[PDB]
This record gives sequence, C-alpha cells and structure tokens, in this order.
Amino acid sequence: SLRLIATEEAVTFQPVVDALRAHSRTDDASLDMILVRDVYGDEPARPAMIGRLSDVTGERLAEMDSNGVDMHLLSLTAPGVQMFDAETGTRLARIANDLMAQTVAANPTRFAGLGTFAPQDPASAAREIERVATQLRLNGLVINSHTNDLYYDDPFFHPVFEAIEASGLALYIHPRAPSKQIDRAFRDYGMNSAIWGYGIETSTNAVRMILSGLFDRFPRLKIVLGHMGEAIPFWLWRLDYMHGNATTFGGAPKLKLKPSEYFRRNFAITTSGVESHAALRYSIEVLGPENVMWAIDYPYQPMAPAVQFIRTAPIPEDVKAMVAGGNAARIFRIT
Amino acid sequence: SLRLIATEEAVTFQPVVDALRAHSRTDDASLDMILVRDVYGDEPARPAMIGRLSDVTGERLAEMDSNGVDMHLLSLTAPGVQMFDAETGTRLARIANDLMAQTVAANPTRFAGLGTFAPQDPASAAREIERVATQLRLNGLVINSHTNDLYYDDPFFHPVFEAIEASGLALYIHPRAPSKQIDRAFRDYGMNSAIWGYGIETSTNAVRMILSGLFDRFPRLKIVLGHMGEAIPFWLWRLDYMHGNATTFGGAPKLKLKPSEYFRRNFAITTSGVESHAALRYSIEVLGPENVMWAIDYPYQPMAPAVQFIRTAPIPEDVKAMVAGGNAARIFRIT
Ligand SMILES: COc1cc(C(=O)O)cc(C(=O)O)c1
Ligand SMILES: COc1cc(C(=O)O)cc(C(=O)O)c1
Ligand SMILES: [Mn+2]
Ligand SMILES: [Mn+2]
Repeated sequence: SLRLIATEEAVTFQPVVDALRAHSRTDDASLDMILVRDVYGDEPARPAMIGRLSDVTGERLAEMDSNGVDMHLLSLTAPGVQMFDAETGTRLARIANDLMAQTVAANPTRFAGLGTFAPQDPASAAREIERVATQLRLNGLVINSHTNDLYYDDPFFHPVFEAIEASGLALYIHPRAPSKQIDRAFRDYGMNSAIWGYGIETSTNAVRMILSGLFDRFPRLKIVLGHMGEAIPFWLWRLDYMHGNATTFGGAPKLKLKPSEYFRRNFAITTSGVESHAALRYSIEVLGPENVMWAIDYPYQPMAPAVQFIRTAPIPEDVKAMVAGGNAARIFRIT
Repeated sequence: SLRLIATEEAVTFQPVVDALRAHSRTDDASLDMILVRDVYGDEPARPAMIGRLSDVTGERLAEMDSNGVDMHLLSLTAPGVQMFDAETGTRLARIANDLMAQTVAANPTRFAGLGTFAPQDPASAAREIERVATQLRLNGLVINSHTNDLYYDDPFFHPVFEAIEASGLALYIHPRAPSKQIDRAFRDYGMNSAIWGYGIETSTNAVRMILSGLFDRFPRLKIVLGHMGEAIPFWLWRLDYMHGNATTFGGAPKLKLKPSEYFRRNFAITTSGVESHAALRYSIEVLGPENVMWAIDYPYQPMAPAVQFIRTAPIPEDVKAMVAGGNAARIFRIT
C-alpha cells in the first residue's frame, strides 16, 4: 500500500530511434557517441536496449506489477533530441512529445510523462515548452544537461527558462556525457558514462546555474536532479562558505540567497542509481523530506532492487510515503 | 582535553614564494594562474596571504594556543612546486623539504610536516620521496592534484607511486585548479577555486587512480583526500554499481576489489573546509571512524570555527578523539 511513483524512467520512440541510428554513423565528436553507437549503432554492444526503452505496456508494466510499483514518470531517454541540428531537433521534439502524450493516455493511472525540447533553438524550444504545458498537459519537462557544449547559465538559453518558469512545470535535468569543455578527462575506464562523467557534467551545469544568478532572474523555477542530487547535497556547506571569496575575488555576481538556499528552494532530488540508505538519510537531513523523491532509472537499472531499497528504508512511514510518491505527486502534478 | 591535530595546514617558504612571484609574470595558461596572480603577483588581490602562509611561530602558533589546538600537520601550499620546469621544481622541492624538516624540528610537539616533490621528473621525484622518508623522516607526503595536466593513473608516474608505496608514507592529494583537460568549464563565477573546481579536479584524479587499477599495482598505498573526501564518500554505491558496465562495455580493466573497497582500504579523508556535522556523520558511517581526520585548512579558513565544529560534533567521545587526532597520529606517524 506504499504508493510508488518512479521519477526517472526512460522511454524512446521509433522516429527518435531512427534518427539516432542515422546519427550513429556520423563523425560527431560528442562523448555521447560512445553510448549512441553502443545502443543505436549498426553493431551495437548493447543490442537489447532499444527494445527495453521502447517497451511500455509489455515487460515494463509486467515488472511494475510484480514489484508493486504504481507508476513510472516517463522521459525521452538521453541524449533526447539535443545532438541533432536545430531543425531536426525541433521537429523530433514535437513528435516525441505527441507520442509521450499518447503513451500516457493509454494508461494514465500507471504512467505520467515529461516533455522535452530542442534548446539548440531557444525561441522554438520556448514555444514547445508552452505547448507541452498548456496544450498537451504533460506533467513536467526533461532535458539532458548541456546543449551544444554550453551550460544553462548562458544567456542564450534565457528564453527557455523564461518559458519554463511561466509554465509552472518542473524541469528534470538528466545527465548526458561530459561536454566538449571537459570530455578529455572522461575518455578512459568507461568514465564517459554513469560511473563518473554523468555526475560531473550534470552537477557542474547546476552549480553554474546557481552561481550565475539564474534563480534570482527566475525565482519560481523548479529543477530536479537525479542520482541523489548529483552529489550537490554533499557539497552545500563548502559552496556556501566559499561564496564570499567567489564574489569578492572571483567576479561572481552577488546573489540574494546563499547557494544552498537556492538548492533547497529551487531544486528537488531523486534517488535514481543511488540505493544507499545512508545517502538517503543524509539528503533528507540537509534538504528536508519534502525535497527527496524515489526513482528506479529503468531500464538502465532493474526495478526490484530499487523498490526494495525504498520499502526497507530506515525512516518513519510518513516520510517514506513522501519519498516513495507523495513528493512526486506534488512536484509533477500527478493525481 | 581533546587532542587536536589539524591535517591540512598550508605553509610556504621564501624560495618558493620568490619563484612563484616570478612565475606570475609569465604567460602560463594554467588555471592556477588565477590564484598565483592573486597571491604571488605584483598587484595581488590577496596581499596578506603570503605573510599568513609564511608565518609558523607567530600568529599561527598564537591562534593554536588561543583555540587549544595541539598541532598543525604542515604542507607546502598549492600549487607546490608543480608549475615549474622539472629542474626548477626538483631543486625547489629539496629546499622546501629541508625547510619543512627544520620547521618541524624547531617545535616538534606543535608541528608535523609533509614533504613534497616534483613529479614533472618521476625519477628524481622518486629519489626525493626516499630522502623525505629516510633522511628527513617527515610525517608523510603532499602533492596537488595533477602535474603537467596528467592524472595519476598515467604510467608515467609509476616510479613515483612505487617509491611512495615502498616508503610507507601516506600521500595527501591536495587540490589545485582544474587541469587543461577540464578547465574550460571553470573560468566563470570563481569556480576555478575551492567553491567547485578544486573538488572536481581532485576527485576525478582519485577516481581515475582507482578505476585504472593503480591500487592493484601498489596495494599498500595510503592516499588522503581533504574536503570530506572530495565527495567520493557520497558516490560509493554508484561507483560500485556502474563498475560492471565499465568493465563490460567501457574497456575499464577488471579489478580485484570493488571501487568502494579500494576507497576504504587505500584512502582516508579529512574534514578540511566541510564543517558539517551531517556530512561528518555520513562519512564515519560509510567509511568507518578510523578513516576520517579533522583539519582546519589554515590560513584559507580560520581556526576557531573549525575547532568548534569538532568539539561540538554529535559523536561519542572515543570516536571524536579518533577524528580529532588519533587517526592522524597513526596515519602520519606522530607520537
Ligand atoms: C543514456 O541514458 C543513460 C542513463 C543512465 C543514468 O544513470 O541515468 C545510465 C545509462 C547507462 O548505464 O549507460 C544510460
Ligand atoms: C592555494 O591553496 C588553496 C587551498 C584551498 C583549499 O580549499 O584547500 C583554498 C584556497 C582558496 O581559498 O583560494 C587556496
Ligand atoms: Mn536516467
Ligand atoms: Mn587546503
């Protein structure tokens, strides 16, 4: 009877798959090409993945039922539509969002959905964000860290965040591989991926957002970070302590709040890929129990262990209910 | 009467200062030049820092006395001698280590010392490490993350680690600014420094060391990381979980232990710059109480708050004693 709403659950659609299959044959130097060739390539190292990402009502729903999971909140899998040229990305975002709405509508008690967009073209992405919010009535938004090797402090993306803030939709900033600004250090030992690169790429993006003052410009933004907040909850004291030096000697702009206060006000986190009771308890302690959500990270992680992690969490039942689904129901407006 | 041994306490000596003053005028593109110009430059934004780093027996000792701090474990301040050419770095490491040994000998109940080296020349560095251990009999070693924009998984540095392992001295890997591999993303909002770049640079170095299998080659190495382990303690579950993918699809070498097992076996951490009781408790829980040490990070942080942080830590008195000084006395050979 614990209501479980999993918040970082990947899906894909045939038009996006086809575009990535084509993209896999190009000489794109993005570090995401490792993943793209592994999953979408002509000789894939991970040949079952397209099928598992594409499936919603077969194995996925069967696994949900066997583990007592009420819902998946679906998101177009990284790297979404962000690797394509602007026209292509804009077209495919629309298509993927329409298909997400269609998927959710077939089983709305079991699936909710996040829309995505192509920030390669900020003006067009702003229009699509508005369409996602008001015409499709999806539950929120998802984007995969950097676009065009730029981070979201860049004023280039202001029209995107203006539209997101106005829409009231939370934005899940999911990882992708380290951008070209930092990828040189992530070429070895599989560090391009979830084992290290994903967290460094995504957390650096979010820290730039905070320190740049994005949340003074757009104070009603809600951002969600998976992987126990990409470790930002662990760094809060030092982010705050060193901020004086940053604005005094480092040219950082003066902010209305402390870095950690933006993190608690404007961000929430999920437990995707971090099935640690100690890290969960730490995060609840420093963020508050309203700011932590459960996730599986299916199909990149299996459902049973993630479910058992939350069902056995050494926290009171009321807090467990918040983490398991209550918070997600609030943040992603799930009835 | 808690015995307090602070383990990340920076010092400098005139010959190194003079060399950095000269270096500040060069066209070196290293991100450390920001700090170097701010402290050692002809028109320094932080003019009092050289005096504070240079002082051992004046203000530093008075502050130790007024706060009841037993000892500082001294280290040549970042970037140490690593920015110089090999000949210069090698020469200056010898001098700086002799001066460190003399500083310690002058007040051995109040100061312990870490020797440094210039890994620009691994053969010469290996010889200096041996001298530090056997002739100077210093308490350990210190190096500031990368050298020549390479990380310590590189076989280029094997003679260094062979020598460190044989010496039995622990190596404190202190931060410096992000290397050229990653520095593009750390040029804004003061992120070059302790607020973010230091942690990403140093943790990525350490993660490369672990995933490369360095600790299978040299299983007796002891490495110390400040700033609450540069957040690696927070990432342990995910580092372990994703390791199968890394070795299966990512070309990472198979290891004898799990990544988190190398971290507990071969690393210890300090609390420098992270005066959070929650983060301290988390670290003691996941690493064990023997693996956590207290530090101040003087003169970049003030002593009083660091001292009051540990004196008021909500942990049992025997564990507090271990963290405050007992572990340091073991790891750094202090009577
Ligand atoms: C492309 O999307 C992915 C996402 C995750 C994640 O940690 O969120 C992991 C993988 C992966 O394991 O390769 C891939
Ligand atoms: C030159 O070495 C430094 C070290 C630290 C540290 O956090 O360990 C901070 C600063 C700084 O605040 O600029 C400088
Ligand atoms: Mn994911
Ligand atoms: Mn320091």
